Amino acid sequence: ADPGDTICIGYHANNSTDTVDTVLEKNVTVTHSVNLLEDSHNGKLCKLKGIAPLQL
Amino acid sequence: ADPGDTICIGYHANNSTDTVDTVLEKNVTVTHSVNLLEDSHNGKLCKLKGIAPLQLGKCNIAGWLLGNPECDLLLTASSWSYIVETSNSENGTCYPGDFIDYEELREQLSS
Amino acid sequence: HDCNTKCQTPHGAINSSLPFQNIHPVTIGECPKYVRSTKLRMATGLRNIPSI
Amino acid sequence: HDCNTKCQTPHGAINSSLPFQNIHPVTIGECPKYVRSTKLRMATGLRNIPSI
Amino acid sequence: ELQMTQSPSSVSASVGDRVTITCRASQGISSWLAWYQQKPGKAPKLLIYAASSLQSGVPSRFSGSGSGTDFTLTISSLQPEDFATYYCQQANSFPLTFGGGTKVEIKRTVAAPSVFIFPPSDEQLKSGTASVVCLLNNFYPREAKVQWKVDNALQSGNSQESVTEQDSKDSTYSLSSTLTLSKADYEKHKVYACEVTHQGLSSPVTKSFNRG
Amino acid sequence: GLFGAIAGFIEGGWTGMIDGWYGYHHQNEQGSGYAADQKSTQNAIDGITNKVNSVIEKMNTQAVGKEFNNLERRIENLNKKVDDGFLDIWTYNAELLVLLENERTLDFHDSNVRNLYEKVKSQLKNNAKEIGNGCFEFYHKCDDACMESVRNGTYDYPKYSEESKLNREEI
Amino acid sequence: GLFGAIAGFIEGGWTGMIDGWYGYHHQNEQGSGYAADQKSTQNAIDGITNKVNSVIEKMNTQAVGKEFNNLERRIENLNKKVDDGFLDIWTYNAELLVLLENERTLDFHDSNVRNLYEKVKSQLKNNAKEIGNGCFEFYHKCDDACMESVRNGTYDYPKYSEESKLNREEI
Amino acid sequence: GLFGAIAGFIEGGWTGMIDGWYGYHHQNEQGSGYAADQKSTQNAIDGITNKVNSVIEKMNTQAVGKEFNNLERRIENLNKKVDDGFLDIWTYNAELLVLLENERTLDFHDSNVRNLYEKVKSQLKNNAKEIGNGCFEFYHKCDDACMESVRNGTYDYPKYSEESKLNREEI
Amino acid sequence: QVQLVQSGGGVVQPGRSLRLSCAASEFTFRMYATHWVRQAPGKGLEWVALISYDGSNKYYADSVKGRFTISRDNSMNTVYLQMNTLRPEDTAVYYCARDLGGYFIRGIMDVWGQGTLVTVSSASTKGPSVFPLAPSSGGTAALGCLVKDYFPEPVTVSWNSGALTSGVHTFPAVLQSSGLYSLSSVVTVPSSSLGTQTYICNVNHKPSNTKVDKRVEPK
Ligand SMILES: *[C@@H]1O[C@H](CO)[C@@H](O[C@@H]2O[C@H](CO)[C@@H](O)[C@H](O)[C@H]2NC(C)=O)[C@H](O)[C@H]1NC(C)=O
Ligand SMILES: *[C@@H]1O[C@H](CO)[C@@H](O)[C@H](O)[C@H]1NC(C)=O
Ligand SMILES: *[C@@H]1O[C@H](CO)[C@@H](O)[C@H](O)[C@H]1NC(C)=O
Ligand SMILES: *[C@@H]1O[C@H](CO)[C@@H](O)[C@H](O)[C@H]1NC(C)=O
Ligand SMILES: *[C@@H]1O[C@H](CO)[C@@H](O)[C@H](O)[C@H]1NC(C)=O
Repeated sequence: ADPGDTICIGYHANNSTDTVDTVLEKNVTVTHSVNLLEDSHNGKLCKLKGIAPLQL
Repeated sequence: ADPGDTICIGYHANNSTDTVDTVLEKNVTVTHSVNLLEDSHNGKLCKLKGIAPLQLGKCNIAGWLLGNPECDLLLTASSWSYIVETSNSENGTCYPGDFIDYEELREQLSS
Repeated sequence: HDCNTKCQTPHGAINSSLPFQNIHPVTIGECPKYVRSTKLRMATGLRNIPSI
Repeated sequence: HDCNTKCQTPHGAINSSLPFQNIHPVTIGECPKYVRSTKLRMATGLRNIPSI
Repeated sequence: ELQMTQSPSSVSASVGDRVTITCRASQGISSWLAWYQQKPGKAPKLLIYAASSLQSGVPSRFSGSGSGTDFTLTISSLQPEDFATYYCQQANSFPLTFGGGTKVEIKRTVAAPSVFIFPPSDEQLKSGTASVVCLLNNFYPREAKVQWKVDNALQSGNSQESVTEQDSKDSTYSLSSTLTLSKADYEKHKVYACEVTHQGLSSPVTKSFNRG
Repeated sequence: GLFGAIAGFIEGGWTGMIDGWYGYHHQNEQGSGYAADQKSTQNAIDGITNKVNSVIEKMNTQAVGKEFNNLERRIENLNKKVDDGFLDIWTYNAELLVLLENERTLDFHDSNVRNLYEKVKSQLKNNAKEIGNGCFEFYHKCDDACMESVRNGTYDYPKYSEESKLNREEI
Repeated sequence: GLFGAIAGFIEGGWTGMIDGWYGYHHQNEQGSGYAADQKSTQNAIDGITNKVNSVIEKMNTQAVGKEFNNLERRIENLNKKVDDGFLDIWTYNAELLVLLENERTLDFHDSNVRNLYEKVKSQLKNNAKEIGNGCFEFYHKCDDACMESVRNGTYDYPKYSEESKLNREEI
Repeated sequence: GLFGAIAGFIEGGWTGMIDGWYGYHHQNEQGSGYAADQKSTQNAIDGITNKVNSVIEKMNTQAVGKEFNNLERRIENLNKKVDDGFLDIWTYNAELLVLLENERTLDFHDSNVRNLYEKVKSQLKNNAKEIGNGCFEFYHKCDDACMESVRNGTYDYPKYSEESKLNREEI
Repeated sequence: QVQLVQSGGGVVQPGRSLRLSCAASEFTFRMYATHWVRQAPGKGLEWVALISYDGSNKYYADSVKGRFTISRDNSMNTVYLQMNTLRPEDTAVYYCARDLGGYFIRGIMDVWGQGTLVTVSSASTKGPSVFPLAPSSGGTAALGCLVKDYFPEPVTVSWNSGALTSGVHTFPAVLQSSGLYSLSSVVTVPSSSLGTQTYICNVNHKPSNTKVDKRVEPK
């Protein structure tokens, strides 16, 4: 009063559906995360230092 | 006032004497805990999948397979859940000499 | 003896669901993992304070 | 094939900067460490609560 | 002697429909009431406890409400995977008590029963008893109503029928009534028929055989 | 502990509170009672069970005694070196993983209590004073219906605010 | 979480706060706006990046498949015993190191929020009341200059104290 | 840190407080002094020493260099594979166990301070106001006997309550 | 998460005894109370019993009490229901369910077992009688197989070993007062290909090791 202006304190939220596991809880949706695990390959044998493998 | 009714906030307590260790503190009594460590056995050798072990007794793998004459209790052996050598297992090769790759054979036999 | 177990060690059979045992490193069957500890007890409850 | 990679496994080449892979234990080149997991994702942000 | 009652015993509904079941307890049980889901031949699933708390796995379609004596479960938009029986359960006091169950069923277009008749096989006559089987095949809704007429005499307490579940492919029912007589009482008559009334049929339908 | 509630600003536990880990003691005209906070006890139970499962769910599979002859002393020492090497790792892991999580669990519970006490303080605002040991003395008349409204977190604040204003001014 | 702010006493997040992880929503005569706390978001970002780097910076170097003949079954089993032994250790380490730090990070953020809310409460003292959900209703007139003074932590307390005294006494 | 006291709401340390890790600065008519909170410093010391001992008490026993000939290249690589494998595990364990516990210790201390400040606030209630930076300005007259009563936690609250009521109303 | 593997279902005679098991795959089970619930064929759910996480207590229905004892072996991480004075009205499939709260009993059942069937009857195990249900007319005709007079638990039927599941209808079993069980399985088969095409039903009665083979043809 009289106007009664307000300030509030808060945190970021977004449209992320990335989920992590904590010890107390599973599938927790978080605002940002990093994947530490690679699970993709190109299914072929390729060159290294631009030298072809020897195919016996 | 006037009555001055009271609400309070609190936690469970019980007659548990279970204690845990934390990093900052030892022997902390807690209301509930789980033991993760098994320390009991029945002091016997038992069946597995309802098949009795093979008790080589005084013989050892070598005396068993070779047919050392002290191993006659073993002549009819055919199946088992595992093989027991006791710390009295002395009867092996009776005529003296090297059993070649014997340790490798033991390994083969353990599957 | 004529007993049955799902886990056997040279000292005796273990008949248990716990994740760890300190009985013997050598086991045959489905056994808890051997460790050298004498105590692995996990708090689940709170500090027990039955009075003043 | 006539591709180039800095890391090769018997299933295929890996072209990545991550510290871990679950593709195969055998690698040739500079590869991420093999682990058995299916998920290693680290929170950096906060719990995402887009409304009431 | 706590008594939980569930209402209605069945509801048929289209997917997308808002279905609402009620459950009444004979005395006040505060808000300590849970709802379970059970598809046939599987174990129940928990949906709601404490009158209105949704259990973690559960789609938010589900919604409980009520207090004291009257309770309702509401499914906001019936999905295909929601056809099952729903049981409420009081968690106020021991013993614990389940309502008697509300089955919620798919609602398809009306389909009339294809009806067949089946004489007792001559092998079966040798055993001593004679069983006549009436088949009502692929009909919606659950309805009939079979009448065993033998030489136009009607029967009671000598036939038993059993029904299948809503067929997973097309949501239909099938039904079979069996007439169990003795070999001697099977002989006494020559014309055997079952009569079906179902809403997919305007006039009652009859299949009949002649013994010989 | 870390959040100074358990064995902290709330000096002790309640052997009289059978229904849960955290809860409320009330005193009004109608009498005295205990009540568990079913929801936070539940959150705790789930949290703790999950913790326990993770530590354990992890651990898996492996010992198959070998023999060596008198001229195989190097591979024998390596075999032992391997067996002892893993046994110490797995022992250390286990013991320390337990010491760590025990520490954290007792702090978790502590937090839950502090957080429960703060949830109430938050609702009641200046309609009741803090009299220590996690206790709230009401400036107004709180019957059994009013207590339930605190515990389920749906307390009507302004409803009793006017009766409570006039009680702080005088007595 | 542990500090009861996020999903706690502040019930939800702000999809409207693009500039940071923590911040302020204001309402005055001039209008409504969001503003990130650049400094605490920054401290967080640095903290978290450092955490991530440590877990990873650690891990380093090692598999080179071997063959054995029909009479080398013992060294073959040892080789496998070794390979599997390390693979389980490294798997456990990784999975659990991640479970642990995730738990800690969400608590870190929670703490940051609580601490931000407390930094304000601290400045404003009795010049504004707490109205819940992390909101501060002003007893006085706070224009855009006055809001900025809160967010940069340099709020002049006595400046508006006299105007605020007379507003608590009456309305 | 996590509890926002150290390098937080209490902006700095006291190089003038020799006797402990946490304590009190007083100002009355008789003068100025420092005093350690012997009990909480003690609890801390015990806590920390125990932590240090656990990390160390754990670690125990093991390297004995081997040789191999030109036709033993496989067991040689395995031996090295083993030696390096354990060395990286033990290195990672150690480095990370230290990073983790350092983080936790600085938070422990932080908590201890916050908890000490809260223990006082709790006693004094409205007989003194909070003036920031962990300071309590007394509404009443507090001599050396009264200060000691705060530090040993046995402060007589109502004793000075009446003198303090009349001071908040006016000046 | 928790799988509860149930054990010890079976055919039994009224008076004589039976013991049921509920073994949890996950360590944390020993921190929860356990319910037993049962379901008479075609009927509703009925609560039977609870035991707390220690075995401390221990609660029963009235339907059963002084005939059933619930026990618990936390080291083996399993829970037991011992059933003594068995009665034909105790026939049911039995489910154990973990309680939502325990350590703090809440009386709600959140994880369930597959369920185990118990049949209380005074009746000898019997191999089914099979009969033809001969087709003759209609629209596009239908045929079936009557599987009369069997005991006990369940039978299974399939058509041409499984070379047709298109429009197969197996009706629930019926318990007639003889104590035996009757049912039938039928199928509508496209076209009047009856005086040509072979159709064979195969009834497999497990609790007796009977496999029956019924070729079926018209008049
Ligand atoms: C079976 O084992 C026993 C024990 O080693 C052998 O008997 C020993 O033989 C030595 C050497 O001849 C004697 O000095 C001892 O008197 C014996 N010791 C004992 C305890 O009896 C025996 O030779 C072995 N038999 C066979 C067939 O191999
Ligand atoms: C987490 O999500 C995954 C998605 O595949 C699912 O399998 C699992 O059921 C979820 N876990 C829990 C506890 O909800
Ligand atoms: C904890 O209890 C055990 C019981 O055997 C005892 O040996 C030990 O002295 C205790 N430790 C401490 C620090 O009190
Ligand atoms: C030990 O386990 C076996 C089955 O694995 C069982 O026969 C024996 O009775 C068990 N012990 C107890 C105490 O029940
Ligand atoms: C994969 O890596 C090589 C160089 O290491 C590069 O030639 C190739 O284009 C890369 N893949 C992509 C998607 O750019």
